[PDB]
This record gives sequence, structure tokens and C-alpha cells, in this order.
Amino acid sequence: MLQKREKVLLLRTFQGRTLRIVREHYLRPCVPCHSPLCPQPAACSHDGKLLSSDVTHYVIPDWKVVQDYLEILEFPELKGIIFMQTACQAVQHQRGRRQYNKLRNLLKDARHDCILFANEFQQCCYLPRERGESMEKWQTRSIYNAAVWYYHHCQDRMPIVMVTEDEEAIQQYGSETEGVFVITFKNYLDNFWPDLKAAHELCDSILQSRRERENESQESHGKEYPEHLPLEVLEAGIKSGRYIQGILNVNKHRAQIEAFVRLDILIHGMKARNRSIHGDVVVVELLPKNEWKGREPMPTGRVVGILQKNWRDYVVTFPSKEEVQSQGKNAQKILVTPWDYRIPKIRISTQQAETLQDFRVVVRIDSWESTSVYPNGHFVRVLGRIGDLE
Amino acid sequence: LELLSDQGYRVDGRRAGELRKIQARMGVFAQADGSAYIEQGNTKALAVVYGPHEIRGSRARALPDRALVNCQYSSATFSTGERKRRPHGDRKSCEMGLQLRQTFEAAILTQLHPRSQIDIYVQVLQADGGTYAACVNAATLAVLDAGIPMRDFVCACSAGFVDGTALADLSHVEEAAGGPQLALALLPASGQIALLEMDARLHEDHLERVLEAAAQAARDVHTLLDRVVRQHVREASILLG
Amino acid sequence: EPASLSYLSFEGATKRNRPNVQVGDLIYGQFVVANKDMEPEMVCIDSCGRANGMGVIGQDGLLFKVTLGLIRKLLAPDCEIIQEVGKLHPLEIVFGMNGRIWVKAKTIQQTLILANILEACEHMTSDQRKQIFSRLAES
Amino acid sequence: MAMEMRLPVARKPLSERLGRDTKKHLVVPGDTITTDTGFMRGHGTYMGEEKLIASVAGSVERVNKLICVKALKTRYIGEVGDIVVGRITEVQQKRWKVETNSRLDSVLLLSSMNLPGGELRRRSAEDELAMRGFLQEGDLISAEVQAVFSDGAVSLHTRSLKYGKLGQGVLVQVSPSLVKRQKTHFHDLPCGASVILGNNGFIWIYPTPEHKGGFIANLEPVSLADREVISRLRNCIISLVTQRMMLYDTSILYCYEASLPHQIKDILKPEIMEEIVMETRQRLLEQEG
Amino acid sequence: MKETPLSNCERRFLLRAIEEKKRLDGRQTYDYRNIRISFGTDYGCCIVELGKTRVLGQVSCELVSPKLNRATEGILFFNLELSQMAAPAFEPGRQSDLLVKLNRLMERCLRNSKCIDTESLCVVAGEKVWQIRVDLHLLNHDGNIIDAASIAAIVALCHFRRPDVSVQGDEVTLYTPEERDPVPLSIHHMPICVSFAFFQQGTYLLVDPNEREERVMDGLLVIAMNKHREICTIQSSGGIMLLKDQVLRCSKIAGVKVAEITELILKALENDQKVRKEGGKFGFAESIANQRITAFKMEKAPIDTSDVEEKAEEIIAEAEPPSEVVSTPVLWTPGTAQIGEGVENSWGDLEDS
Amino acid sequence: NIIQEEYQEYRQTKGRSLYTLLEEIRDLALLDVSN
Amino acid sequence: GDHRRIRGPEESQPPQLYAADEEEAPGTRDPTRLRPVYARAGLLSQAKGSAYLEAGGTKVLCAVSGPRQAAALRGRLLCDFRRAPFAGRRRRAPPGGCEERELALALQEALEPAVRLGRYPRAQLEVSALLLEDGGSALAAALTAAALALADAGVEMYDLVVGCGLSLAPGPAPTWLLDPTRLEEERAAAGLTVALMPVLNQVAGLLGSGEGGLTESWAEAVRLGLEGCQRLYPVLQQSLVRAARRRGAAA
Amino acid sequence: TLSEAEKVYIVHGVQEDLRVDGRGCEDYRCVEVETDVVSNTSGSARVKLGHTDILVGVKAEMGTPKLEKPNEGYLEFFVDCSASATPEFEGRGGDDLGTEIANTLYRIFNNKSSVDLKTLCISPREHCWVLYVDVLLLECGGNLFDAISIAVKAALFNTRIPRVRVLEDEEGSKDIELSDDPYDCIRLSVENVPCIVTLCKIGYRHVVDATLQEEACSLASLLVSVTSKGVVTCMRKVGKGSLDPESIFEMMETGKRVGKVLHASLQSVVHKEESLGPKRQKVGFL
Repeated sequence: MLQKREKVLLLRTFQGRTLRIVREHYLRPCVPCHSPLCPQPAACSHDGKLLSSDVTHYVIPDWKVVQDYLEILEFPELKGIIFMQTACQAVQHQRGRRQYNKLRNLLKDARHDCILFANEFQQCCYLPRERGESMEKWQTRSIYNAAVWYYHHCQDRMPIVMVTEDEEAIQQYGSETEGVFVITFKNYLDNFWPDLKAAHELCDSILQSRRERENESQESHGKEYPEHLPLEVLEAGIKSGRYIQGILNVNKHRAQIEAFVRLDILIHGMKARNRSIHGDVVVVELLPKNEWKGREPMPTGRVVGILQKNWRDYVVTFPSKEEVQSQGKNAQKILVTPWDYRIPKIRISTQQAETLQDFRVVVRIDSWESTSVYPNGHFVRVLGRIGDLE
Repeated sequence: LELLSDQGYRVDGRRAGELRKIQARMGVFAQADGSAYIEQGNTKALAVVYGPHEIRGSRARALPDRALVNCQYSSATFSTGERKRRPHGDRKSCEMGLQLRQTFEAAILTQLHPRSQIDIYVQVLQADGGTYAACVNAATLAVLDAGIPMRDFVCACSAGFVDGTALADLSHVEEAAGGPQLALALLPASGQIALLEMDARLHEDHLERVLEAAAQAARDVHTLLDRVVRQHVREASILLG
Repeated sequence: EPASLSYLSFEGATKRNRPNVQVGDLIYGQFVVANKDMEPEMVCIDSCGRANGMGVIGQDGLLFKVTLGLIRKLLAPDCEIIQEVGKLHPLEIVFGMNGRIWVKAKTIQQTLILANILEACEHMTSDQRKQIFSRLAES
Repeated sequence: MAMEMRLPVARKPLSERLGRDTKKHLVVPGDTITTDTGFMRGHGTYMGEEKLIASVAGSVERVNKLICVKALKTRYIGEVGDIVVGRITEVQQKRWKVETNSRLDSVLLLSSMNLPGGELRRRSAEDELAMRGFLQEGDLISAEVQAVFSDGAVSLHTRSLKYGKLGQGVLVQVSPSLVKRQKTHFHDLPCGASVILGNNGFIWIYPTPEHKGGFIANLEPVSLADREVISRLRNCIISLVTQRMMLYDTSILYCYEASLPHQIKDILKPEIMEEIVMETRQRLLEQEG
Repeated sequence: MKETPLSNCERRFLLRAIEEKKRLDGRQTYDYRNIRISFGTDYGCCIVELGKTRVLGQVSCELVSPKLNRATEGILFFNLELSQMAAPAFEPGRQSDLLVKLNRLMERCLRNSKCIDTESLCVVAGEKVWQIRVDLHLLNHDGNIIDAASIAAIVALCHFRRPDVSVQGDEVTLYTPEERDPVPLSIHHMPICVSFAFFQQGTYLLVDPNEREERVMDGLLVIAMNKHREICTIQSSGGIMLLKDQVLRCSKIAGVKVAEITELILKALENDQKVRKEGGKFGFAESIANQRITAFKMEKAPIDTSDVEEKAEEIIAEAEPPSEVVSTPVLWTPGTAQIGEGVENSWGDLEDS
Repeated sequence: NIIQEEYQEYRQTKGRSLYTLLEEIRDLALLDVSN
Repeated sequence: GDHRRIRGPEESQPPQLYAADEEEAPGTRDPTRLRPVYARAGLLSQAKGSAYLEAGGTKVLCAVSGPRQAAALRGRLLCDFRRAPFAGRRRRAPPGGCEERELALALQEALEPAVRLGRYPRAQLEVSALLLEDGGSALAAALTAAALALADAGVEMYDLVVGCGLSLAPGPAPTWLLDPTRLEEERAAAGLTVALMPVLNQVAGLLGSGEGGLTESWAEAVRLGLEGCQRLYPVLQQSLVRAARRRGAAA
Repeated sequence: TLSEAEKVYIVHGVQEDLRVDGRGCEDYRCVEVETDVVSNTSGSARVKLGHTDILVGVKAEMGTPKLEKPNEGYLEFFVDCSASATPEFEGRGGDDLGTEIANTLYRIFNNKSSVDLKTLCISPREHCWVLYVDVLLLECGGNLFDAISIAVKAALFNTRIPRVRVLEDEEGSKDIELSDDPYDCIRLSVENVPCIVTLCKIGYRHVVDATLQEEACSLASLLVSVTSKGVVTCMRKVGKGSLDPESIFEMMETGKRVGKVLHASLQSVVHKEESLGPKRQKVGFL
């Protein structure tokens, strides 16, 4: 029956150690295709969610059209969607847990025409990498061959329309199998679904916000916060007279913007707040009046280093069940919500989140790190129960 | 991390009650009195046995009623992703050689070689998944190759429990996830169990299904090794004459 | 150190009609050499040669171990322990001066009870205690 | 000199080179053998609940009430009046210990030995001091089994003229199941050498004793024309023993003659054995048939 | 030395008993030998007695740096040990095939069940965290070492009380029982081992066997299962060949027994806390039976320390003073000097040449 | 249901048992009735 | 760490790796010279046989125990090499080392071709050697001393064993040197030690490894090693003579 | 062990250029070398010189340079002696032989020009490549030194060493970044890796590739380490008897010639196995 093959992998651990882990793969003869024109019922028996043939076509994103444009494909007017498992795997291993949960709810739903296909567990749609490659090209090749196979299994009856945002797949792949197109997305819409002009404005919206996307993501590089520096610098910068230093508090209606530096210096921004908490003693320069803001131009500042370093020990909460069952069940990392609006959220690693969702707990802080947007912590001790006065 | 998708497929692509592919061999070495070689999935084992002989050392450590089974366990230093070299004093080797000695002091029909030793050696060349069952099957094949009489054909397989279902022939990825693993050593004709092991927590209501699934997966290993033995004996019978 | 018998030490034993003695069997016999210069050696029939109950004993009883004090106490000419204990449960005993006793009651339950209640008779002084103790265990 | 370093070649299974179907009855451990009203168990089987269960791989052989299984790989088992060859591994106060590929050691009693002198002079405790001198550690003898002990041990004796300590030659050890039972295990092959076909798997090859017990040393050089014969018989024995061949006088004689055309040094290849064993196979087929 | 051999009359009698469903010491099939716990004075120290077996448990903690990886947990040693005094056979390095299976049973049970909360034993990460270390000793062997060892480890871990620390900003501080009160631990569940013995090829079973009954048995079945209904380890061993109904029956039995044992343990710990809180006297001393011939107690005693000055003075005064022959050191050449009777010549030279 | 079926089956023995009595015998043999 | 010793610091980096004084320059010499050697036999009183060998910066003490209880028809020859921790640039772990086992085997495979074990059935001889200071060729001293000790302990031997040592210069025109020192051994590329029987004229042990790959230099290294072992003999000739002259006259 | 008469027959035969197998005083039995047998490692070999059986593995891992030189890596050997080779190798007992072989291999490879050391360093004083050579004895049938010194040159020729282009700049991602290509590696230039040549002495003749029986009749032997170019690395005399000066000079020539033929024929066989690539499959242990 099955046919063993291998898959190497290059996992990078947190300590900088990579390894060539090798793993398994088992092909099969008959992957169910969850279609109403499969020319043999029994071999798979189609025991799941099953389409009903009324549509004009079938559109398959390659991987990206569901990675970012997903927010389109929920409208209950869209009909006839099939996802290639390789795209699902891409989004899972590339977009965290939120998008994946939305996608999987979409799939796990009897309202739309969404199914999933085992591209990678079928015996002639799988293809191994070759000399000189990339995830993108291998990806599009695999999706293409999957499309061709699905077409020929369909007996060339229902016209598949492979949509891509790749241009070169258009230029090469879409010209050597009658009945299947490789067209861009807006062309898909225009060519087929005019009266869906609502999708047209939202697609133009997300494509203009896309030209932005590369510009905001490539004008960010690989640094999130100004890196600190020694103390003798701050000794001097005080003495020479270019650094004030006082306490720092935050508003609580607006707690991601309105940070004040009690001599009041308006700190605007997280990137300007630079990994620092209330009750702290920070040394600050001034700034030019051409870049001051409104509540008149006030003397905003800039913090480079913290002499004296005042922490505390907060009271937080755990996330909710339907968003823990999706964390896995051995979910090392977790996010915690504090109890006063003045405090950011904290990244800690625990293994009891699914049985403490009706208790207040306590955490601490060890190190604010810049490759994270949050500060790190560790559990400390249990507290009372949410609902009883105690 | 997903260890069981909504469709029912595992990480490597097999269903709940599906085994890996096994590929065995009998008579690998020439100097020794027996040999075997099995690769269960991606785990490569090896076993060498030595026939009943004079007790080494002759330090009056004999048994006047039966034979002396002596089993060892070893592992190559390149058997996993990291080097992880160990000295020959570890208690993992000692516990594996003690479970091996326990199951082979019960499978072998030992009351026919008074004042004799049986030396069994097992070498693991690549460990990925169940090591105990691969060592047991490789040494069962080596003992058959050596001609030592035994009550039955002992075979071992493991199982698991994820999301209210019972797995079979777990792998290293599934093993290193904190689940109720479980392994047997079965005699197919009688249904008796030679060894039982467990770790991690598990409710009392689901023990019957994990144990039943493990026994069934061992009975599925039995047929595949049986066809190998029958083809080997028919091969030698054809060669002889 | 272990003792040492001989095949002919038993009654009517010769080079042909040797006695059947296995490994792991209990024997009643007395010593003849016990100085601190050699392993002790014991013969097993009599001074004259007629074995008076000696040899291999014990077929349906229980062998337990007691301290030397109880053995010394029981082997006395003014000891009423055995007569009163045997009044409740009929019994037959073979004492040993190494701290071992062989008992055989009728019922296995009675052999268990005698085995447990004999180890405590060195203590629990008679009169105010022994009669009441006997009555409580009568049942 | 070129130091050939070849590469492994995949084995062809099923023995398709000739093609045969077995008419025997084959079993594996756990299989239930015939379970009729009354039968007696042999060696290789055991009994459970009203069942004769095979305990070793092989073929059943019955002689008129007896179900037994004959395994294809075992160690030597002693029988009365059987020619064996062994080596001394321990010299004790009143015995030697000999290793003969059995489940235990074999005992050569001092009472059964042709002591130096070879006649009736005396036997007392004065010989016991020098008994451990001539039959020292690691020597070769060739004796005959006397009796079976109560724990599978074998006692062997040397009460003849053809038995005793051996001299020069080469030894080849094979499995004790490729030797054919006969009535003359001593041979004087007309090639330039002799052979002893030990029933325990020890094959001893020595030159013919010229004209006409270890009394003679004869530690003098052996002629060149004798070594080439011993080497030829050594290689031919290895060749027949390897694939299947059962060893006895005619098979070795047939293969020796077939090995003349090409050199003694070059016969170690996987194919030259096949082209010699098949030729001996067909010579046996055209002679017996 | 070795242990006394087993005769052929005791085996027959024990098997006749087991066939008849009556045991030596009177207790029926599904019974334990009653238990008796005793607490020390400093926390995490107890003596459990199951029947006539003794185990000594003692917990102790210490502050170390937490390896590399697992930067937010603590480590948990264990070390079973068999005391030469437990039984004749035990020998410091000649019983190395029981220690392994015992340590393994204990560690798999206690460490894989995840009942101790090793989450909340950190102070910083990458820096000092608490390293606990359990320790058990066997004192008297009378069979069923592992039930007693497990109950001992449970009680010792549920009676400990750590030190305690203040952490704020980036600064440490370590208190003491007078500066700050010791703090308890967090224990999720109570994993308690149970053992079963099988007799004459699984036809009969007996719960909680002692040492003679241990030498007339085929094999052993252990089922470790915490409170509620949750199994935590099983390990068939010995010489046994099992069915499938029997494992389930055994699991039921172990359920019942662990329920009862946890009842007992909770009651005993409660009583001990009540005693410690009332303000009465506790400890190993005030546990010795006084109604018994083999116990004796003696309060304090000034002995008479009235005379030592005089005796010492006269002794010092009454003995011969150091003498006054003083020796001389000789100098040969810088580096070597000699004192004593000396040597005739300055040094040897051309003595033999 | 099943919890009470096996309750009445696998209890500790109730009250006046032989083991009780023999332990009484042991601790009455080591007693001290003179103080 | 170790439960049979006194435990100190877990780690200890010696100050040589922090030594700010740069490595000096050895110098030059004549490669046809030998370090003067003084040898003494019969040193220890509680030992059956002993000898002390000192030449330049090398100090080695060897003692031989007599035959004891337990290839028989022949006696064994146990050997044990161990050097003092306070020897060399750095400290050494007391428990042992692979280099010590290598030198022990290089001793056992060099002293057995000399003694005749066919005279001590079922017996055995034990040889212990200790290096008090490492200031040059060491294996050329653990052989001479352990051979003097055996001859002084009244065991029967065919001949003595005399060792030597060599090293290769690192310059563009390398040349082998005789009796190298640590200043001429840590800057070298290869080393060779020979064990020659002076009367039987038979090489007992050979050992050499390095960067010299032409099979014309090793012929010279071997034959100048043989000339060295033929030049060290007279001093060892008068040492056993003096040892026996003094031992005999004490009766 | 073998009797005195057998030893006399064997020593007489060797002097007549005849042996029990039939070869001459200088013939060498064939071998069945192979490569790429083990998956988890980064290079493999399997040498079968007869009844012996060898299996090795080389794994390259990240590490830190030593103190004496910063622009270099190092090599780590570990000669295991599996207990399946012989019952007397049970547990402890194979330690002395394994240590002897490991120390010999260290002496063989302890030179500046063994293979290279510049290639295994990437950032001075901060990082380096480390190589773990793991020999595993499977069976013992004589001539154990050469059957391992051949499988080491073979396995060393099959290394991968996946290339890493990570920039060391502090502003950049100093943490090691690989090439992310699962099939991007680099060769190792093992052309001049030395090998051992053994020369057993029987009578007054020296024999190459002696069997166990022919080894038991010998009193001494000599080991020579020669590369393909014909240079000597290590030279150790092992045995229990004297050898004499002349036999050193007349054994050195045979060591040179056998080394040259061994290296040329090994280069030819490895190139023949490599000329055809993913075809021809791979067979081993099955």
C-alpha cells in the first residue's frame, strides 16, 4: 500500500543551534477529493462535508491568496473553494495562530463551499525538490501539478481556474493544459463576478495597502527599540547639563500613547517609550520645537538609558478556553492580561493554562528584550478565585 | 502543534490504526551462532546471540535446574540528531537489559540446558520511535535463527492516546509530547502478556481501549514477521535436501 | 559454618541401600563434635544404633524460628506451658536447641494460631495474664 | 599485485537458479502439529493442552508413532560410538576438559588413555604427576564417545590404535549438520593427503603417514608437493561447505579433480565457487542418475 | 554471607494455605498491614512502619543555577538506598539489579505524574533557583519495600517547608525562621503505589505480601494511581503471564486501596499540624512507648562539677618538667640541614670510585 | 452503582478480626503491668 | 565530584594561559652530545629492587616488587606508569590519563623481550615507575630505570634495556637532535624513542610520530638512536657493579 | 589457541611462500568497501576485509576554537568496541583495546597537514567546526588496524559540512544563519589522508595481512603510516619479541610499496563508485 519517503528539516533553536532532523512521509493511493463528480464513490466513500455542483468554475489560491487576502473569502456568495493542504501548512507555519484559527473555522463550517485536499498525501501529486530551488517556486509547482491531477481526475469536465499573484506562473504554466487558467486575482473577479463589486473595492483597498505593506515592512529592518548604553555616559550627560531625570506615569483611558515624564514631557508612542515602566528613574534629552505635539508644542523627550530600575509584581489573567484548545495542549509560551490598564502584556512559559481559567495568578519580570514587543516573566504564586469576595 | 488533524491523518500521513513498514533479515553474520536485522519504520536494530556454552569465569554461578539468560543493550553514538555519547555505566542500558532478560526468561523454554549460559546482544544503529519493541523483535528473530526452542513467537508493539482515541506504533515526535505511552510483549497463540509498561497519567476508563489497540497492533506485527520466517525456512529447505 | 552428615550415619545404611535425602529438607539430629577447631559434625540415630525418632522429619507441618530464651524456658521439668497449650489444641512438637520449632496441629488455622501464640510465651507471665489470655483466644 | 577492491552485489533470492518445490511439511514455533489420539513427542516439540506444538523451525519427521521437528541449525549432541575431534582447554588433577562445540565441556578421563609405553607395565599414582605434561593446554586429539552423563555431558575414550594426539596439518570448523553419517569416517584419499570427518564439525587434514598416538614428533619440513594438496583440499572443502554441500568422500574427490584447471590462489571469488559447485552437482547428477 | 535457605515444608504449607485462602498472620486477601507514622522536629522527616518494615524519609533543598535550557523550573533529585542492616543479603555493591528497578519505579511515578509544582520554584531565571533532593533509606526488610517507600516519600514531601526570600527590583535577600516564617509547597495529587502477587500461575492473588509469601510467588504486578480515578504507572514484572480481565480487577483494587491510604495520610498530617499548633511537645523522643519493658527515660542531671579544678591543678603540678638537653642543627650547604646523632663525614665522595 | 458494588467487596475487614487479636497478643506480651 | 578525596574548587584555570610573558627562544646546540647522567641502584629499603635515574632535568624513581601468587607455564609482567602531579607546566588529574596508559603499554611491550618468564610458573612480577620531574625525554628514562630495577631485584634476564630519544628541528633544513629538553621538545615537529639491547644488538621497542615523511631521515634517527644506546651502556655498567659490591659487602 | 605442531607447520609454510589459504608471502585479500550507509550522520563507510566488519560515522557540529590557535578546528575520535564482536567483550573488557586504537588514531592524525584546519574555522577565537569520528567494531577477524584506517579515509571522503554564510557583524545577525538549503555542502580534500600498513614477522620472513592463525605464530610486527604521496606519519613497533635492525630497513620498503598500491587502488575504486551517482542503489545489512 503506502510508500515511504523522507523529509529533512533545518530547525533553529533559541540558542542558535540548527540541526538536520530527518522525518517520515507516507503516500497513499486514494486521497478523497470531496467532489460530486468523482467517478468512483466507494474507493473513498466521501465521508465528510460534500459540495453540490452548481458553480461555473473553481478557484484555488496558490498559497498567498489565502495568506493575506483571506478576509475576502468568507462572503457566502463565493462558492466552490478548495484549499491545497500545502497552503494551509504554509499559513500555519508562517502566520501564527489567529489567521489559522479563522481559516480552520471557515473549513469547519457548513455555511460555505470550503473543503481541504491532501495534496501531500496523494501518490502522484507529491514532488521532491531539485537542484536550485526556493519554497515559493517548489510551492507553485506543487500547486500546479495538484491542479492538473484534480482536473484529469475530473475527466476534464469542470473548468478549474488557478488564481495566483505570481506573474511568472501566468507567463509559463497557464498555457499548456486546456481548461485551466493561471490569472491574477482582479482578473478573476472582473472576468467572472462583476456584481461582486464590493469585493472589488476591498481588493483595491488591500492592494493599495499592499504597496504600503512592503514599504512599511522594509522601512523597519531588524530593530524595534533603541539599544541602551552605559552609566558613566549618564553621569557626564547629567553633569555637563544635557539630561533631566524624573518619575514617569501613564494615562489609563489612553495607555499606549499618553505617557508623561514628571519633571510635563509628553511621550508619544511605544517606539518612543523604549521598554520602560511606571515608577522608574530615566534620563532624558529635550527635542526641537518643530516636532512637538498637542493635547501647544510641549517639550517632548528621548530616553537612552535607565540608571535606577524600579519594578513590582502584578496580578494577571489567562486566556479563554476556545483560544487555548487551539494553542495546542502543551503550549509553552502564553500571553497574560494584567489588572490595571497602565501595564503592558507579559510573555511567560507555563504548562497549566487549561486548568487555571477561573483564578487570578501572580507573575514577575526578568528582562525586557527587543526581539520581542513584550517583556519576559515567570509565574510566582496562585491567588484567589474570580467571583468570590476573597 | 497538531498531532492529529481534523481529517484523521497524523504528522507522517498514516491513520490511527496503521503501522510503519518493516523489513527484516535472518543470518547476517557468520562467526556468531545467530543473527538478525530489522528496520521498523525509521528505527534500525540488530541482534546477535550465542548458543548454550560453558559458563565464563567458572565462578560457581550456575543453576542446576535451568540455563542462564544474559541480555545486554547498547546504542550507537550517532543514533539520534545530537551526539549524546554515554559511558558503559548508564542505568538506561541496565533497565533495558533487565526488561530484555525478564521477557526472554519467560519466552524461552529454558528447562533443557542445565548449567549453561545464553548470551544475547542487541545493538541499535538508529533510534526513532519505539526502541523496546524493535529490540525484542530483532532478538526474537536472532533466537529463531540460532535454533533455540521456545514456547511461541514473541512480538512487541506500543500504543498511545490522543484526543480520546488510541494510536499505534508511536514515533519520537508523538512520544516526546507527554502522553500515556504503553507497550506489551505478546504471545499470539495464547494471548498472554510477557511485559507491561506505562508512564504519564491516564484515566481509568480509557485503559481498556489503549491496551486492546496495543494487543491488536502486536497481532498485526505477528503476521508480517511470520511471512518472513516462512519464506526463510522454505528457502533453506529448498537449498537443503 | 555448616555441619556434615554421612550417608551411613542413618539407620541401616550401607554402600547400596543409601537413604533418600534431597536438597532443602529438615533433619532432626544431635552433634558429636562441636569444638572450635573444625566444622561441626552430627550423627543421626543413637548411641547404641537404633534411631529414636531422629532422621528426616516433617511432612505436613510448619517450621518457624524463636529465640533461645523460649527454647530454654520450654525445656524445663517444672514447665506447664505445653500441657495447657495442648489442652486447647492437640499438638506434637519437636524442639531444637538452635532456635527452631516444628509444629503440627489438626487444622491449618490452628497451626497458624499456635505458631503465632507460642513465640509470645517467654513473656506474658502466667496467672493474672495467662488464664484470661487463654480464655480470650478460646473462641 | 593489484589489490582488487570490489563492491557488494545484491543477492538473488528464492534460489531461482535451479527451481524446485518441496513436498515436505514445514512448521514454525507456535504451529499446531497433528493432534490425533495418541502420539509421542520428539526433540524440537512440546505439548500444551491436547496439542503437539512445534518449538523450532524445521521439517517434521515421523517414524510410525513419533512426531518430531528437525531444526536446520544446532550444536553437536553426543551419541555412543561417535567419532569426534576436540581440543584440550583445561588440565585437571584427574581429567582433562575438551571443547567439541557442544552445550557443555567433554571429559577425557585418565583411566581411558593410551599412555606412553603402549603396553602392560603398570598404572598408579606416579603417572598422575606427568599426565599433565604431555597432554598440555591447547592440543588436538581424536577420540570416541564412551557414554552419556545425566546432564548432557559426554565422556570420550581413546582405547584404540587410530585414536590419540594428532600431529601436523590444518583444521577447518564447520556447522555440525553438513557431515553425512557413514560407517568409515577415516579416509586415505588418493591425492597425497588424508582427512578425518569429525561428526562434531571438526575436519582435520594431514599428509599420508608415509609407510605403515603422539609418541612420534616428526617435526621435520613437509615437502612442497604436499602443501599444495592440503591447500587445494582446504579451499575445496570451504567451497562445498559454503553453499549447501554435505561433506563426504566422493564430493570432495569430485570437486578436487574439477579444481585442477586454474590456480589454488585465485579461487576465492563468489563466482568461481558457483562454477565449481554446479559442476560437481552435475557430475553427481550424471553419476547417481 | 547469605540469607538462610527455604525448606521444602514451608513451601508446601504456604501453598496449602493459599489454596485454602488463609494466610499466616490472619489477614484476609484484600487487606493491608496497619500503618503507623511518626514525625521528627525539623520539617520534612518521617518514619513510616508498614507491618514490620521501616523506611526513613528526609527532604532537603538548596539554591543552585539552573543548567542551560528550562530556565524557569527546578530540578528534583532522588536517591533510594538499601541499608546493610535491612537484611543479611544487602551488600554495598552486590545487589545492583534491585536498586535499578526500584529507583526507576519511584522516579517514573513521582516525576512523570507531575504532582509536585516545580513551576513556582524560581527566584530569577538564568540565576539561582531551588534544587530539592529527596532521600529514602530502608531500615528493616519485611517485604513490600515499594508501598512503604512511596508512602514515605509522599509524607516527607507533604510535610516539608521551604525557606523564603524577598525579591524586588534586581536585589536578593534570604530570611530565617525568626526573620520570616517557612513556607509550604504545592502538591497537585497523591500518587500511591500498590502491589499484587500472583500464586501458582495466576490462579490466586494476594494483596500486600510479606517476605515468606514473596519467596513462594511467581510474579508481581504494581499499579501506581493517584487519587480520584487516575492511573499513573503500571509495571508487570517477575515471572508472570497475564490475562486481560485481571489487569482491570487489579486497577479497581488499587483504586480502593489508594483511597483508604490517602484518607489515613491526610488524617495523620492533620493531627500532626494540630499538635504542632496547640503548643505541645513533639519529636522522636516523645513517641517512645512508656508502657513497654524496652524503654527508659531520664531527665537532666548536674553530675557534680565541683572538683575538676583541684584534680587538674595537682596533676599539672605533680609531674616532671621538660628536660634541658637541647639539640644542635648542622649545616651542610644551603638547602639541606640535619639534626640528630649526625653522620661522621661531611658527605660521601668517591666512596666506591 | 459499580462504586458501591466493589465497595462491599474490597473493604478493609470490619472490626473484630484475627489480625487485630494477634497484634493485641504481641503488644500484651511486651507490656509492663508493674508500674 | 570524587568521594574518596578532598574536594576543592570545581574548576581552576592555571595562570599560564594568562601568563603575559611571551614564549622565549630555545637556542642552538651541537646535536652530537649527551646530557651527563648519574645513576643509583638499590635505593629503597622496603622494596625488593629499586633504582633512581637522574640526568639534567629528569628525575624518575622505579621500584620492583617480588613474585606473588597468581600462558602459564609462564608468568605475567604487570606494569604501572604514573607521574607526580607537581611535574610539568600544568597540574594533572590524580585518577589517571590516557597518556599514562599509553606509556604503560609502551613499557610492557618493551620489558618482556628481556626477562625470561619461563622460570616463574603461575607467578607474576609487578613494576612501578614514578616521574618526579619532567624536564626532557621521559620514556627514555622509564625504560633505563625500570630495567636497572629488575636486574637489581635478582630476576633472571637475557640482557638490559637502554633507551634514547630524538626530536626534529622546525627550520627549513630540519635535523634530528639527541637528548632533547622541554625547550627543544615543545618546539619540535616529531620525536622518536628507541630501545636497544646493547649486547644482543636487537631493537626492543620503537615509537615515533610527527611531520617527517621521507624514508631517509628515519633511517638516521634509528641509527643515531642505536649509537646513543651504545654510548649510555658503560655508566649503567658501573652502576650495577657498585650496587652489587655494596650489597654483598654488607653481609 | 593452536597446538605446537600446527605452529610448526604454519611457520614452515610461510618460509616456502605457501599459506593455508593458498596465497603468497605478499598477497592481500580483497575488501568490499562502501559509502553512504547511515542516515543521521554526515558521512559513512563499511569495510569488509574478511571475517572482520567495520562501520564508522562522521558528524560535523558547531564548536569553539581551542586556546593555542584560534584559526583552527579539531578532530575527535571514539573507537567503540561493541560486545557483539566477542562474548569476552561483554561490558567492561573492550575498554583497553578501544583506548589503544583511539590513541593510535590520534597519533596518526596529530599533524598540521593531516587534512586541513583553516577550512573548519569561520570566525577567529569565536567559532569552529568539530568532527566526531565514531568507529564501531562489528566483528574481529584479524588485521583490525588496516580495516579501520581504510574506513576512515573512506568516510572522510564522504563528508558534507553544510556551508554557513552568516555575517559576524554585531549590527547584523551574529547568530549563526545557515544557507537554508538542505542540499548545499562542501567537500573536504582528503587526498593525502594516511593509512596503516601491518607487517607480521614469522621465521625470517615478513607477511602482509596476516590472519588470526598467522598472527598467533608471530612474535612481533611493525606499523607504518603512509599517505598517497608516500610519506611516513607514525611508526610504532608492537609485539613480544625483538625484531633486529635489518628487518626495520627491509620492512620499510614493503610498507612503502604496499602503501602506494593501496592508495592508488583506493582512489580508483572510490572514483568508480562516484562516477555513477544516485543510481546503483545502496545495499547494506539487508
